[PDB]
Amino acid sequence: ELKVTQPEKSVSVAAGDSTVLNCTLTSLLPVGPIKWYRGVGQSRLLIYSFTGEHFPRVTNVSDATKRNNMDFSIRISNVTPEDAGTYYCVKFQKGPSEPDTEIQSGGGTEVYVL
Repeated sequence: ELKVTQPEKSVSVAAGDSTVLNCTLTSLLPVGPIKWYRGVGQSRLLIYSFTGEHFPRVTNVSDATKRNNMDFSIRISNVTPEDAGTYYCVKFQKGPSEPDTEIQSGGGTEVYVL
């Protein structure tokens, strides 16, 4: 079962402090990007992309850098008031052609800047 897990909570951070937003997956299949968004709607802002392999042209290449291969956490350094909002870690399938197709999402983590 593919699930994307983010902590269910609110982190409150002073402007200028940093925070890490956690996201883990139960599977790396099917292949495709994990992208982070802030906010709501079709114009949700893209924040960070774990793009990964050039699939399906390549099907056998993976990231060899992680402490844990199911982790997709991001660090927001020196948070600003503009960074307040709910962040979503979203899993896509990289199909034959673009755009990528969303298939799963975490439930969101709120950042409140004090």
